[PDB]
Amino acid sequence: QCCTSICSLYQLENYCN
Amino acid sequence: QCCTSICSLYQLENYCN
Amino acid sequence: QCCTSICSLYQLENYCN
Amino acid sequence: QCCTSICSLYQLENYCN
Amino acid sequence: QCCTSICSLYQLENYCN
Amino acid sequence: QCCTSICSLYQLENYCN
Amino acid sequence: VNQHLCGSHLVEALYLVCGERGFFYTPK
Amino acid sequence: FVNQHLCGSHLVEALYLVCGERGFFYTPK
Amino acid sequence: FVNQHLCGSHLVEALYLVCGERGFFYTP
Amino acid sequence: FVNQHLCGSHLVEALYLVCGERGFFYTPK
Amino acid sequence: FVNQHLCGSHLVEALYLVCGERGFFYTP
Amino acid sequence: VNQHLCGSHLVEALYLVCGERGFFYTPK
Ligand SMILES: Oc1cccc(O)c1
Ligand SMILES: Oc1cccc(O)c1
Ligand SMILES: Oc1cccc(O)c1
Ligand SMILES: Oc1cccc(O)c1
Ligand SMILES: Oc1cccc(O)c1
Ligand SMILES: Oc1cccc(O)c1
Ligand SMILES: [Cl-]
Ligand SMILES: [Cl-]
Ligand SMILES: [Zn+2]
Ligand SMILES: [Zn+2]
Repeated sequence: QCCTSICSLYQLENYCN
Repeated sequence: QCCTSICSLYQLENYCN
Repeated sequence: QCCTSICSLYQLENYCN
Repeated sequence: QCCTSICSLYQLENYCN
Repeated sequence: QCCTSICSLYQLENYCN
Repeated sequence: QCCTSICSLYQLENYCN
Repeated sequence: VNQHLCGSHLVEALYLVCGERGFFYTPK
Repeated sequence: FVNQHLCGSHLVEALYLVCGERGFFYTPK
Repeated sequence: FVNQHLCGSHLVEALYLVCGERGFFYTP
Repeated sequence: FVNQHLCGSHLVEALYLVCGERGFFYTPK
Repeated sequence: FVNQHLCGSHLVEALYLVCGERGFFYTP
Repeated sequence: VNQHLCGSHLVEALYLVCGERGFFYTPK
């Protein structure tokens, strides 16, 4: 989860539809 | 329909979960 | 207020002219 | 003005209180 | 150049240091 | 030196090309 | 290129309007 | 800790959305 | 919750960029 | 063609940077 | 130049994200 | 996580301050 630690492009991919 | 006109905050509520 | 305690959009309406 | 002709930051200083 | 046409992640890579 | 204080526009000019 | 640019403003607005509910976004 | 300067930028964006054409009289940091 | 609120604004902008045409599903 | 609504959001961000704590009295779209 | 000016604001935000720690060199 | 978040505001400011000159950005 992306406001505790920073998320990479790859972790961010998981929100995409 | 929102890039080519200012949608009302009422209307944008349609995108909410 | 709002940079110490979170303010909703309804709350921010009280600062509009 | 500024959304038809580009305004520099020096120019925008004229709208500060 | 990225304001005439849109640039992908890959075209954007080229500005990086 | 700018995340942990507001740099002057004078100071930020140091990052310009 | 306004389509790409307008989407970025739309998702911010949605973020603000939807609050804890979140939202679902797609172009087209 | 909240950076008030940075929080202020977001608050002004929120105010712009909320108040539209009539604008806002104060930025409530 | 002010910090989480500011971060989320940043997060939805990144998602918008990362996800391109597929769009995305945001929940806090 | 310039979207004035969207341009306005950028102008308010610029004004926030330029005017700092004293704020701005008008958004010159 | 107003449109190119608005697009560039968006562009530097994307570059910031794409480039991560490497940073970037921006020219209009 | 403020470091990541503050960088995004810094690059916008730099974009605005530097104008046609551009700028050079790195973290650290
Ligand atoms: O974890 C995060 C939060 C916000 C933006 C981002 O790129 C990553
Ligand atoms: O219809 C819209 C589009 C983009 C931003 C906004 O606040 C409203
Ligand atoms: O309390 C706040 C602070 C910043 C932006 C916002 O929408 C609300
Ligand atoms: O003329 C303009 C319009 C929008 C933002 C800005 O910095 C200048
Ligand atoms: O060509 C562009 C311009 C601005 C943002 C972006 O992601 C791509
Ligand atoms: O020193 C800074 C940092 C971030 C934004 C800004 O306008 C100034
Ligand atoms: Cl725009
Ligand atoms: Cl922030
Ligand atoms: Zn824009
Ligand atoms: Zn921020």
